[PDB]
Amino acid sequence: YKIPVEADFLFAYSTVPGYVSMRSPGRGSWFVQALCSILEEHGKDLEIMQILTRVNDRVARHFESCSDDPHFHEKKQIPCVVSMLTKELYFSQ
Amino acid sequence: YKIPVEADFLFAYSTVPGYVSMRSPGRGSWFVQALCSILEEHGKDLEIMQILTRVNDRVARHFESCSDDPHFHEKKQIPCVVSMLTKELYFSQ
Amino acid sequence: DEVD
Amino acid sequence: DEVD
Amino acid sequence: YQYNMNFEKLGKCIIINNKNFDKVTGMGVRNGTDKDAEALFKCFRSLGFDVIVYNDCSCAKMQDLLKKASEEDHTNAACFACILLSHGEENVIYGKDGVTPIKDLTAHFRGDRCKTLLEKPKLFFIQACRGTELDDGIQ
Amino acid sequence: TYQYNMNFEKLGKCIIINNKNFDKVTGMGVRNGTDKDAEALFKCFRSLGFDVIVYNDCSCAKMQDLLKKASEEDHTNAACFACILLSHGEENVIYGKDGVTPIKDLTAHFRGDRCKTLLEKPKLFFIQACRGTELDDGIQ
Repeated sequence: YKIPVEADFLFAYSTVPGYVSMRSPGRGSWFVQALCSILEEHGKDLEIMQILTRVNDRVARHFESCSDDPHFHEKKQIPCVVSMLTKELYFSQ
Repeated sequence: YKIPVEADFLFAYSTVPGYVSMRSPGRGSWFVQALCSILEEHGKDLEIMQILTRVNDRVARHFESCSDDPHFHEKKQIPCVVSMLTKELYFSQ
Repeated sequence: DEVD
Repeated sequence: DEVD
Repeated sequence: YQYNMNFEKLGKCIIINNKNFDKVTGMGVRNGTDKDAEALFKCFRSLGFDVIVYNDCSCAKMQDLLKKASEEDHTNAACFACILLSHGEENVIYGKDGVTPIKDLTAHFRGDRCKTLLEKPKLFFIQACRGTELDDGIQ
Repeated sequence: TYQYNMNFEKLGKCIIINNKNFDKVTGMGVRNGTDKDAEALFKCFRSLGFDVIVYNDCSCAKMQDLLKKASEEDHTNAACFACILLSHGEENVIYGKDGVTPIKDLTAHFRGDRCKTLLEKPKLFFIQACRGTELDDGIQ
């Protein structure tokens, strides 16, 4: 019969609750750079959680902040995926 | 070099923010029944997100509340997976 | 059924 | 490097 | 075990690219965001999404944009996607003129409020702060 | 190089916190059905390879302490960590027998900088609890 009204959402946040999110004025935000690279390479052949998991890894590993303000220097970031999906999601076929 | 301190957590919530979570006094809570059922059959061969997505599906489709209180009658539930994982997770090998 |  |  | 993707269309993709903010909000310019929006437009277009970019949206505009999108006919679409680029705090995102809850933006697409997206994936990508904590990292 | 390394002497620890009974001042009732959950979870996670430990009717202090000490053990030879919470709850918060404690504080013990032997290893939390009072009426 029925389906929950909150079913089948996915929220791909750039960062975890309570935290900041980094943006490079010259190259754009960390999360979007990472997301686009992985989508560019694998958007058509990986399941979306595989895609976003790899995005998590790239944001976590490839980025570290540079600021002249030492308070914001050498900081790190991890994104945050929230899934209410009920199936696997592929963007092809 | 560095890893974010919040990296590599996964939170498998039985329900979404703001909502209740159903428990049958005779059979246990919906989320737990579904989780154990899918883990028994696929805990050793499916990736953790594939598992939890199937759990989402089973709680969403197989369950509907029964109460003598009409306020709590015929209600639905969707669980909620929050992943800060940076790799795929298999419980074997 | 009950709620948590 | 700025925050949002 | 997979969402059925065999539809005429992948679906609609809304990008909200908020760069400039009213002086009353206190928020600064989000330099770099245009490069994000352009890169996103290409990726999601390549996936097959019908992408439209709205710039410097007020809270009301954002609300209306998503409400109108949820009221369209998605019968021949596989899914829906929305990307929000802005300042934010926990549970909230900045329009040009203030903050609006993320919950209200996405609630339009609930199963009981958007029947033609029922049993279809509804995706939201959010680049925005969720508070003021910093992750110092380790090792 | 896309999967967590699972080549360790052991899969790891699984802590189950099974809260059935609550001090009446909390307003909370008995969680009938929870024992059956704890039994099934235990059998299930032992079968996966976890070292399972079950705690019952824990105070907030006990929950905080128990997880803190678990975070201070040596996990060098474990692949991951798992914790399962069965209780009453409200948004961002979970009930001990004597009140509420934030989910954030329970899991913070296992942060990369506070639990170095679980660094780069999955830290799993399964949470059966309410997160508010809303009901989903469903559709179709």
